[PDB]
Amino acid sequence: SLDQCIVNACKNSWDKSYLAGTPNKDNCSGFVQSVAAELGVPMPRGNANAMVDGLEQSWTKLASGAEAAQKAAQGFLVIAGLKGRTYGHVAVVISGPLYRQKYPMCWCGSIAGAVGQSQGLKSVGQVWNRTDRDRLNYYVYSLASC
Amino acid sequence: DCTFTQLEIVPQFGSPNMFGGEDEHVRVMFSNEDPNDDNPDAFPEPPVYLADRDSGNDCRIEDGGIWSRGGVFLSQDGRRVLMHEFSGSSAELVSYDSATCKVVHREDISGQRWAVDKDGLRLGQKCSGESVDSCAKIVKRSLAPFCQ
Repeated sequence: SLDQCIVNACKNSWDKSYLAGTPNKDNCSGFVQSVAAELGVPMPRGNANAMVDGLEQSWTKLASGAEAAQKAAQGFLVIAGLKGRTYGHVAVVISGPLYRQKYPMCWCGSIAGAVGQSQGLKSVGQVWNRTDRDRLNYYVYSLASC
Repeated sequence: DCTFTQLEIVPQFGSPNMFGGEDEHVRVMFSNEDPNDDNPDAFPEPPVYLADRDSGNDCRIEDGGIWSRGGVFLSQDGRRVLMHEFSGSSAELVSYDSATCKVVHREDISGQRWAVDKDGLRLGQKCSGESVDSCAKIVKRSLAPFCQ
């Protein structure tokens, strides 16, 4: 598989803790940072909101979840993100079947609980709610990871 | 009777892909639209069905979520349904009128571990695990604003 490198990055980063004492599975930004670390992809610093500002400035914005899954299927690193008033959220888009023919499959940790967490079996549409999943932004890095 | 009791949400036999639960007062139901999970932990797609057993009437909660399957609670008098809803890393606790299905109260809990029991609501920060009791900071918040 072409997107396999990224799947592995996600799997491994699952049990790590990018910030000490905070398990990645409980911290979205941490899990993303770990994935970017393993893949050697430059990643902006700080919490979720900050990371979204970073990607907004320095990364390519894709048009849709579907296009995002295209990039992600090509072995690119694709981050879906949206800011909150305080706690934002970010997730790693992976290749696969779109949910409701719209929302792509993701990996993310979440402080909201096990419910917000995705080991690849949920898409951004099952993580963000009905209103937020339509407001998502998708960022891709200019260079493939495979 | 401002006490809240967790309401287990389970598969309903005869109603394909429905999950729900009930007590003497209220019935609550979700539809599971996840293609690959017959044992989902949450419900992204509305509506949520609320049956008032007293009145015989029922109503729908048409938008919201994502609703946590482990997160539904009934008030003692049956007049309120308290639900945990989350999006991304954010989360909140929302109290609906069981007769009207109207939002009565809403509280942003993002970042905090949480629990609901006989005593009231507990939120906590700086935690080792999802147990609120792993939290180096624990606040007891009153559920009164969700009631009445």
